[PDB]
Amino acid sequence: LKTIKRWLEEGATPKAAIRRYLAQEVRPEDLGTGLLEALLRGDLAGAEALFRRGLRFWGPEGVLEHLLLPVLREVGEAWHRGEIGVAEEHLASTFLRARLQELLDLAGFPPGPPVLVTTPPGERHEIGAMLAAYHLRRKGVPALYLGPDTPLPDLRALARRLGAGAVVLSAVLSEPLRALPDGALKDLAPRVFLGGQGAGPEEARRLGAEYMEDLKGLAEALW
Amino acid sequence: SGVYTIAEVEAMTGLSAEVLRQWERRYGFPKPRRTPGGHRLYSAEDVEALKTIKRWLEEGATPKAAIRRYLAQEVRPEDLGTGLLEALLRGDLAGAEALFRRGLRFWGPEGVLEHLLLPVLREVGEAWHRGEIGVAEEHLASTFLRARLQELLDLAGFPPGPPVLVTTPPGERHEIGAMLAAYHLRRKGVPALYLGPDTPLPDLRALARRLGAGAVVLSAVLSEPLRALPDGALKDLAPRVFLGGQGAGPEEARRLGAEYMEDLKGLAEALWL
Amino acid sequence: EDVEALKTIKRWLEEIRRYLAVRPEDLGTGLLEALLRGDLAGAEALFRRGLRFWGPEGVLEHLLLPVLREVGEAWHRGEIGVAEEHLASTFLRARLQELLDLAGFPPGPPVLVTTPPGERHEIGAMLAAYHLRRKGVPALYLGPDTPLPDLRALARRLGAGAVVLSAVLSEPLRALPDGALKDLAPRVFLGGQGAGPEEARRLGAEYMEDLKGLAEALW
Amino acid sequence: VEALKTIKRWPKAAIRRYLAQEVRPEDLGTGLLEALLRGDLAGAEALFRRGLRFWGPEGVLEHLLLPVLREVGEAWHRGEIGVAEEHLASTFLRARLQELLDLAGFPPGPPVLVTTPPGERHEIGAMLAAYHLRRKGVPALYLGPDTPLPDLRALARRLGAGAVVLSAVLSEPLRALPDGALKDLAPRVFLGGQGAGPEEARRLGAEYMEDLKGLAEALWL
Ligand code: B12
Ligand code: B12
Ligand code: B12
Ligand code: B12
Ligand SMILES: C[C@H]1O[C@@H](n2cnc3c(N)ncnc32)[C@H](O)[C@@H]1O
Ligand SMILES: C[C@H]1O[C@@H](n2cnc3c(N)ncnc32)[C@H](O)[C@@H]1O
Ligand SMILES: C[C@H]1O[C@@H](n2cnc3c(N)ncnc32)[C@H](O)[C@@H]1O
Ligand SMILES: C[C@H]1O[C@@H](n2cnc3c(N)ncnc32)[C@H](O)[C@@H]1O
Repeated sequence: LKTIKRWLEEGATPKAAIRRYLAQEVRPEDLGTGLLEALLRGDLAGAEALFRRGLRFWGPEGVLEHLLLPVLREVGEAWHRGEIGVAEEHLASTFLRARLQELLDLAGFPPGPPVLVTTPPGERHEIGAMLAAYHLRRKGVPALYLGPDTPLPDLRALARRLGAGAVVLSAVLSEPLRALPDGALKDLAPRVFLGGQGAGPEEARRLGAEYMEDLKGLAEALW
Repeated sequence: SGVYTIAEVEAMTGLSAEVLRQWERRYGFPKPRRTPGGHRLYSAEDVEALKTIKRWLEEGATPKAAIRRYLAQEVRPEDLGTGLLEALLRGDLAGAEALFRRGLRFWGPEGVLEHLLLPVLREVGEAWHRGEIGVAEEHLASTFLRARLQELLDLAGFPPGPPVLVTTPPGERHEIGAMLAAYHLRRKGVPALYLGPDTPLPDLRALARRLGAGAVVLSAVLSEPLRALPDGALKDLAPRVFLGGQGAGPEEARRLGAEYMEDLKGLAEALWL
Repeated sequence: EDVEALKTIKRWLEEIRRYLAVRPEDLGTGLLEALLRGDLAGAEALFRRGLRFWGPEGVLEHLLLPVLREVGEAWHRGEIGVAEEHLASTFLRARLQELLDLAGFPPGPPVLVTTPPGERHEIGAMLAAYHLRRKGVPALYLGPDTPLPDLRALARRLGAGAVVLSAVLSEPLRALPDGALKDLAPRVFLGGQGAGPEEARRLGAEYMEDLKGLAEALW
Repeated sequence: VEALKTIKRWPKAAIRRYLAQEVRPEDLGTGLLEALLRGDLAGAEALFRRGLRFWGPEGVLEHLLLPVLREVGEAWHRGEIGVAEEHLASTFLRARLQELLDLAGFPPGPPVLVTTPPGERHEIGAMLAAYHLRRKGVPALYLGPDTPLPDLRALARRLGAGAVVLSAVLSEPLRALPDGALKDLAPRVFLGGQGAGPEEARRLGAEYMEDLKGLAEALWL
């Protein structure tokens, strides 16, 4: 309303002033909060609209790192502090996953020997794996995202049968990795990659997988 | 079923006899039958085909390409289910999507669910249980089909007004039945807010209060998570509480204090009125 | 169709929010009608709606292409002016550029995509680039109207494995000397409404009928 | 110290992340161009995003997009780079501007048709104008370049467009137009760009606008 008065003082007409203020889009720095606030009140439309802005503004990889991830992290912290309930997190996570799934389907899927992407048994956090899949696809790697929580014998069978060149695992929790016997990941695929918040160099060496710090290097390692 | 002479076809289609003769020789179409009278006769489906082909030519297609297109054999609707299953099982996302696209085009949104998405999901479960396929295979199929359902979900409207929370009982990780419920409700103009699976009842009641949710819908694929709940556990989740799914039943729903719904079609009528 | 709307609401009543919350067969028309009245908002929504139903490639074949042809025909018939077509083309081109940017761009020796000199229809080239991108080929779309000496230089310097040309008009191809496309790149691909096998053989490029075969061709 | 204070504000992984966060703004221009010229779309995209995050939407245009374009022009003119190279850079940079354009709002109400005079194929300045208008709440309809004046005049009539804006990068297409050719395109007709000038605009019966900042104000009031 202060801005509107400012525009009126500049010689603008009230009709023009009101229309301009309403037609005003949300500042990029505010996209994170806006997207979070939109989800918490069940405004899926506004949320989808806001994510789309960030996509155009930051780009595909950019909006994940600058919007999708920060919102999820804040959702996690708010829950741990007890500031939001589980249903709220569910709402945001399910949504943000749908967006990531769209981006994934829009990326190319090259032919040739696939790279199986998933999370270790007991890991139900799947978005980190989708990030891995998406970055690989964006770089021309036929990343086949299976979904999360795949038994090692079943994972090994698929990689053999499809002749997969590699397997990539995302560990958000460290407990499922620690619950695995030594060398559990060794013969999953010709190359085995382990990364994620719950992963580290020492634990990967124990399980017989190659540790990857960031997603950028994951692509270079494969190509 | 020959009914027209090449002279007659030239008059109807506007294509010269030389051209029609040439395309037959060069591309194998059209093929008029030869009568005992010796005349070579084109069918009514040859004329309409050539009218269509000619339109494609005017749009810039080459005769070879147009004819190849008209003739091109697509996958039969009855084989779409099998084809989609086989496509997923070899890690052919491209083929799998093309097949789902075709089925969606052929059956429509609700149609493709009953004729393709649901049958394939059911079959994947049976295949795993018989040891025919592994968990990784099933994971792949479910993730794919969930993405398709999410598209349809997003393609349906999201009406304003007090939402209807859709989720699964605590301990239930099968979410497609819930997405499916949300989808049917959106198609009928009801703002179904799908939360994802496995939601604690207190948190569920809290959100329903805060958003002023008019109703809550639960999908129970397994019966064990329902059995783990005390009598009347679902009573005060929302002003109205709905329970459905293979793991749900009228008796069990009555015990938990929820309204039981057999089919998704009837779920809409309960909410819409 | 505001009157027909009130009729539909009454039918449900005999048994408003439902009515406010589009059939796929009508997406083509709706998208065109929106553009023709300058409703970019409505247009963008309908394309995205079309996108989610047909998929990336599908919405191009079932929505982008039919609309453009109708725009082209309407222009010829005198139904619409050049200004209308301009609006529609710019919009649809923007959508394809989005899809193009949204698909991956793999590393390794690029494939240069453009049109022959004098060819200013660029969307077909974007279509070719896009299909290659979707199948994991590093398609570098340059834009239209690239002089052959310049195109050849870029391909040499970047070590491009191939060059792809889209010809919508056949005249700019005819204006080229025999074998003009021979030494552009290790492989040279020619396709489009204005291209044909004979003209391609003459210019020394490999003729490609459909975009599907173009991806297969590079492997 | 101010750098070190910022670095502290931003354990093993953190040091690599915090330190590699800084990048000289002045070097963004060259880096973006070099990225394009070797066909590195990934790097080019990354560099543009970095600059877009640093300077903002309006900022990245003046400090990155426009300077690069001009340099591409200079590089070609000196024989340094080929036409194919320039083509590549422009298409990329157009995509970015097109993104920024659609990112800005499209307000309701009578549109403003934006294009170039017939024979003008440089279109970025025209997009730029559409961008600047939209950001100030004016419903700028960008048509694309090279629009016949009668057709332009017809569309403006049908949509009840309040104004027409023309971007002239070359002066020849303006010189090729008859007196008063731009007079009745729309209730208001605006001509600007490196190929435009006050006297020439005056001849064609259009209002001359020096810069894009003032173009919005003319319409906003
Ligand atoms: C959504 C969510 C859930 C959802 C999952 C939804 C789904 N289907 O994915 C549900 C509700 C199922 C859930 C459950 C639980 N979760 Co939870 N959840 C989250 C939340 C909010 C976001 C999850 C997410 O995907 N975020 C995005 C993640 C993946 O990003 P990121 O790890 O930073 O990833 C980066 C890098 O690691 C890289 N990366 C990822 N994968 C890979 C792979 C490779 C190869 C490479 C190179 C890099 C790489 O990509 C990113 C680049 O920046 C997080 C909060 C948080 N801090 O992340 C909590 C969080 C992870 N969850 C947590 C907890 C406690 C749980 C539960 C135990 C809760 C409970 N008591 O039931 C269960 C565990 C179930 C299980 N076994 O998985 C804690 C973990 C605490 C800990 N000790 O580590 C968190 C941190 C919340 C908190 N603040 O306390 N959760
Ligand atoms: C995919 C899948 C999974 C995925 C889930 C993916 C996901 N995120 O949703 C994963 C891998 C996680 C999984 C795990 C498990 N699953 Co499972 N899974 C399936 C599968 C193949 C389909 C799941 C699905 O959503 N299908 C769609 C279903 C719901 O369709 P439908 O039955 O025809 O349902 C209709 C109606 O019920 C209606 N409906 C559903 N919800 C609602 C709600 C309302 C209100 C209304 C009105 C109607 C309605 O919708 C349909 C309309 O026609 C099913 C097989 C099957 N037939 O369902 C097995 C199945 C359900 N799972 C099974 C099992 C055994 C398990 C596991 C215990 C396996 C294990 N040992 O680890 C775990 C349990 C996890 C848990 N805690 O919940 C068994 C169930 C055994 C039983 N009869 O008790 C099945 C039947 C497989 C089998 N044949 O053995 N599973
Ligand atoms: C938009 C448009 C323009 C815009 C272009 C904007 C832009 N930046 O692209 C502008 C305004 C520049 C324009 C100008 C002209 N155009 Co015009 N234009 C059109 C329009 C409406 C659509 C063009 C389009 O994008 N089509 C979509 C493309 C993708 O279709 P397609 O080429 O058939 O592509 C398919 C296949 O060929 C394949 N393909 C394409 N490239 C490749 C490459 C490979 C390797 C492979 C395998 C396959 C492949 O991809 C598609 C798959 O379905 C068409 C109408 C129409 N019917 O196409 C007229 C049309 C093409 N134009 C036409 C004309 C006459 C002109 C002008 C001469 C008008 C004039 N007098 O100035 C000028 C010529 C400019 C020049 N010198 O090149 C005529 C051409 C007729 C002819 N051949 O003589 C058409 C058909 C209009 C009409 N008469 O109805 N045009
Ligand atoms: C990219 C490009 C092209 C591309 C255009 C792609 C496209 N789709 O738009 C193509 C390949 C088509 C091209 C062709 C040609 N071009 Co050229 N091109 C350029 C380049 C590198 C950038 C053009 C651009 O978009 N600039 C960005 C604009 C925004 O910058 P600006 O003009 O300074 O604009 C500012 C102000 O004027 C204001 N402004 C602009 N519009 C408006 C409107 C209003 C109302 C207002 C208030 C303000 C305003 O906005 C900006 C604010 O800073 C320039 C280099 C340069 N120095 O500009 C050469 C340049 C413009 N081109 C040039 C030439 C020679 C040509 C060709 C003749 C080459 C040829 N032989 O074919 C043709 C002409 C085609 C035609 N009929 O128009 C010369 C012009 C020389 C001259 N004689 O004046 C330049 C200057 C290059 C050079 N240094 O030699 N070109
Ligand atoms: C990591 C995420 O796990 C979710 N979370 C915590 N407890 C439960 C539960 N009982 N059921 C389901 N999800 C739960 C929270 O929403 C948190 O954000
Ligand atoms: C019902 C579905 O449960 C999946 N399933 C079976 N065992 C496991 C497991 N250990 N972890 C995750 N999913 C499993 C199978 O893929 C089956 O299809
Ligand atoms: C192929 C498209 O080219 C456009 N078109 C036709 N004539 C001209 C011209 N003189 N200048 C610019 N564009 C033109 C029309 O809008 C047609 O649909
Ligand atoms: C102003 C811009 O025009 C481009 N340019 C110069 N000559 C041609 C041509 N024959 N065809 C296409 N573009 C050309 C150059 O790439 C220059 O940068």
